[PDB]
Amino acid sequence: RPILGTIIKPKMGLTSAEYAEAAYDFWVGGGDFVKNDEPQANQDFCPYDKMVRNVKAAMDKAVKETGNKKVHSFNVSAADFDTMIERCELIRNAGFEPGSYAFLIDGITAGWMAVQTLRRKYPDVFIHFHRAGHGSFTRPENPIGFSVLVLSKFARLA
Amino acid sequence: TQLIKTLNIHQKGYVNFDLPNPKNGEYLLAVFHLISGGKLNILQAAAEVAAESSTGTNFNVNTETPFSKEMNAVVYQIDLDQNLVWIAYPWRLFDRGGNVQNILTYIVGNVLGMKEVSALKLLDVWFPPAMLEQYDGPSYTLDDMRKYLNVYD
Amino acid sequence: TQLIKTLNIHQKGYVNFDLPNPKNGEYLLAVFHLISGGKLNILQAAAEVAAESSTGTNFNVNTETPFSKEMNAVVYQIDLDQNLVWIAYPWRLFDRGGNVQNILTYIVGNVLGMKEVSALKLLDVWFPPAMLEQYDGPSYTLDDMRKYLNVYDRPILGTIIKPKMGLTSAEYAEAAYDFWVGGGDFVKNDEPQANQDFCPYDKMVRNVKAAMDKAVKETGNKKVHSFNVSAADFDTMIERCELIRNAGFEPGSYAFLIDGITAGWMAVQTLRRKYPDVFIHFHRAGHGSFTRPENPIGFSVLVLSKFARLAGASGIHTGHFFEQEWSKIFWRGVKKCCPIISGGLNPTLLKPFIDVMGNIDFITTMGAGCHPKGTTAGAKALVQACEAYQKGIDIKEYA
Amino acid sequence: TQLIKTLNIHQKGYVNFDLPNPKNGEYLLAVFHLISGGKLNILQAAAEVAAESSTGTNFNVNTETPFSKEMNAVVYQIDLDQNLVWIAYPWRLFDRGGNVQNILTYIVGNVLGMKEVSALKLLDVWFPPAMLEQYDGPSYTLDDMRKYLNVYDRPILGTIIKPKMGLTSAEYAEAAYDFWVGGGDFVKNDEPQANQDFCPYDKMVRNVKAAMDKAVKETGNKKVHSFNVSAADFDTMIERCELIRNAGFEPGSYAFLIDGITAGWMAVQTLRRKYPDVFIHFHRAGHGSFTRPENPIGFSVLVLSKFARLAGASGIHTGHFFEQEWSKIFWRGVKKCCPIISGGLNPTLLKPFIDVMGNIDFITTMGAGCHPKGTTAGAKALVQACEAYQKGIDIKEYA
Ligand SMILES: [Mg+2]
Ligand SMILES: [Mg+2]
Ligand SMILES: [Mg+2]
Repeated sequence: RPILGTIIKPKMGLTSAEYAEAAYDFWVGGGDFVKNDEPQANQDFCPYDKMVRNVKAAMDKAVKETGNKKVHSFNVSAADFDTMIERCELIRNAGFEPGSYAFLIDGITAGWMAVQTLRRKYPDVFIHFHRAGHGSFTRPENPIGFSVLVLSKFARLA
Repeated sequence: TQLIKTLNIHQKGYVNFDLPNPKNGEYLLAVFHLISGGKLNILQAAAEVAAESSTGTNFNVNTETPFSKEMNAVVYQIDLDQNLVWIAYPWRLFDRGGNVQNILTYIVGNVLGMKEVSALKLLDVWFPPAMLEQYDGPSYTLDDMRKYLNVYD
Repeated sequence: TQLIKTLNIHQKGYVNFDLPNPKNGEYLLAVFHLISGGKLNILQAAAEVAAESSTGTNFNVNTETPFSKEMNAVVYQIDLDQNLVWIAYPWRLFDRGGNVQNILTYIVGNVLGMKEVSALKLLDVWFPPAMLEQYDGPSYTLDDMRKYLNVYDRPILGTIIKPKMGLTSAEYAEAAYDFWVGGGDFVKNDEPQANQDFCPYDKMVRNVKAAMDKAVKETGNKKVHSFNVSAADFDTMIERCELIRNAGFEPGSYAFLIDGITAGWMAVQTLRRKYPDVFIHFHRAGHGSFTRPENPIGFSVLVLSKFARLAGASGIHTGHFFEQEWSKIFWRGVKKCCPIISGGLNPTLLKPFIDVMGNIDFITTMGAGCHPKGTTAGAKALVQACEAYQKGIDIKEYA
Repeated sequence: TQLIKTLNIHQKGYVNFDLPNPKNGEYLLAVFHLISGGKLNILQAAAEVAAESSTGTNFNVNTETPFSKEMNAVVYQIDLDQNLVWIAYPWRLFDRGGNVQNILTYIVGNVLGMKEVSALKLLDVWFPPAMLEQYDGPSYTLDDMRKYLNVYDRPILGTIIKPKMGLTSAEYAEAAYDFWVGGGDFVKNDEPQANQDFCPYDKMVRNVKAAMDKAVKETGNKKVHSFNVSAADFDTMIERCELIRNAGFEPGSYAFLIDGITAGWMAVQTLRRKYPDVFIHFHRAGHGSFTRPENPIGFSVLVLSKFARLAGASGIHTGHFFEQEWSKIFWRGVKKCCPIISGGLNPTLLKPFIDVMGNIDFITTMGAGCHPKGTTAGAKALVQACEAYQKGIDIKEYA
């Protein structure tokens, strides 16, 4: 079967505990995959470290109530590469079991360099390429750009 | 007025033409050239763009909180003749530590891929000083290069 | 309405009775008992309090910005008959990193010294979940100490050692052993008990360790001692903490006592963050100035307990206006802060007190309750009363 | 006499009107305003206060020792008409290592919460030289700041920035520069001004450094900024301190502000001992509960200032019963704690205030005094008034 995933609604404005509770609600219902919103980061009302800890607790609880393992996709897109590495290491040292966490990256806005840095620094982690911003290149209304197929091929290459 | 009546409640949560002061310092101001992508009016598509670019609550969800409503981007000005939409983004939405790509992800991210708009061009943004505090800005300038080169005029 | 017309424009900037949702999550809510200090009405003094406790713009200044107006604390509800003022504090005002003393500096700081109020008592506060996200809360709870002690179905039985001070390390440890072997689970240092010359701190720690070990051997039950770690500076507090750890007690057998008022909230937060696995015993010696009903200026015991829980205290001594839920939702919430009862609780009064509280989740450090049959006999009587209450048998029948 | 006959033996152990020499050097002397809380006379309540603040032996306990009796605090003088009680505390009771919070825990701790007193105000204390030995006192003084500023013969000119909060780091730094360039020497962070999200602490420090450098260049005179280093815990406070040091300001240009009441006395002592070369600015936000005259329970402003001096504060905000000399003799003595004046001191009122104080050794942070000709113009007028006072010329003549 396809891997069943969800986004948390509202996208933003939820606290770490509220977001973790929604993730647990989806997970305990049988869903396998929960992703951070593509701009979900160290916001002041949902701090990144608190969000990671609360998501870890919610995933643990969902795993116990289900027996099935669960996967959360953390947005590691940051201002700079140091903050991205810090957030990646914080996810690692939470500490989730390997395979339970995926690194989400905004490949367009954060850039292909961040995608390649994630790929080479964390080959054992699922590199979740979020393409927020691709519309300028890929939208059919835009005569200038490149196709979604080109973007997918270069994401695979990266 | 009538365009407001065309909105549903979730869309109404992202439109406030009576915003007291868009330049109060809490909002990144953004003006878009917006044309809706069929069957939607300009205000409905504007509300969809504001939702997708701030908090994405365009449907009834039991996880909605009043604080998440406080984080909503707001359409506060529209220009029907020029197809212009002004949206106020509470810059508390943006990642701390001066993350610019996060702002770009918010305001020119998934909104560009929405079928709700046939055209969506971010024409200008206005940064309040309180938001500008969070970001570095340039530290080396053309004046520094001029001083190194001893080139002026 | 008329009181609004009385205000000047700068005062008007701190009053908004049409605040759409005070519980929208952007505001810490605070209710004050306010009586103005002459020539001002209640709303004028309320606006002055809101200004002094948020941004202090009560005069025309060319440096005022619209964002600073956004950070204004707002009087949104008043009660003329009861002299009550509700003020909404945008919790963006407060220092980041879970700083509790910063909130106290804002809302019960310079406002207490203002001549504009003859009375100013912070009765209650309300924390939105978004703000509660910023603060640690307790990490070690009474449930953790119950798990260590293997004690349930009865309140944790504690004691103070009499005399409070002037005993040697061996004498104090002997009294602690007497209470422990009598069946008591909890012994606390006196709130000023520290490295005194006649009762050196290291000797007291070692002697308490030996007494606890022998009491555990004689009883089989684990025992808990609460050490006062309040010191001159942070280094001495951390040194005394590490000395307790490296004595070395078994984890769970020692609690860190801190004089949260005199030693300060910073020490409480430092203990919470450096030792999350240790019970943080919040002693409130000195709170009387803030909390005593005879003092019109201060804050209530409820406010102090709420802020102690926010700072991360595992338990606070105990001896309204907001429907406060300590989540964190509109990881799920904030852990409990255990009530600690002090003063003259003999087994005769144990059952009515448990009836009064309505639960068993509290520590009860007896004072003058039983301090000629021996302290061990009194502790045994207390344990027997607790077991009688658990069994549902009456005290007289159980006697 | 008759009140002595009213006492029981345990209460008698805390009363000695025949104390030979209260100033013999063994006792901290404390005078309280005491009113008993019903059914007790002044002497029984005084004995209860002395017991609860020294050794807590008001009942028959088999653990009582003669040495703990030697450690009893003693009521040695009473004033029936004025409801005054003098208590001598053997200062061996106090934690070693210069622990000030321990003394406060003893004498203004649990006694404030006692039901035995309806009013209990610590009016004054007296420190013997032998006790004064144990405590640091200030190490950086207003004279050190005068030497750095090359300012003498006039009070140090200070300001608070209005609005208190809600300004950006650049806006706050610009206001500080506006005051500094106008001749003002001293600018202080607001007492809750910290790492707020809209005014980050590091950015505020850097912008203040730039503004101070610009003001020094434009004036030639050195300038001082007081940074609020009150934080959540030890590590954040010392991190902010080190950030100020490594900005890097020239030594003497920065003072550390600490909210001594809310942040606590251990924070003040830690700042004193970790940064003896830095002016320790003691902000007393929250003191109103202890010190307000409307509050019958607490301690006076004089007691707070004396204990701030003992803890090592360079200066404390300001706005009897003992002949207290701050030596250290019956290195010679304890360094001075500078008074810090706050609130509306325009040049018109400057001369009478200097007459009232009797000396020019104080910082005066103006509030609503001058905050449309400009902050720089107001600071220049204040400096001109100071120079007129130094020259002896009248203000009207100098204008
Ligand atoms: Mg999304
Ligand atoms: Mg006690
Ligand atoms: Mg202030």
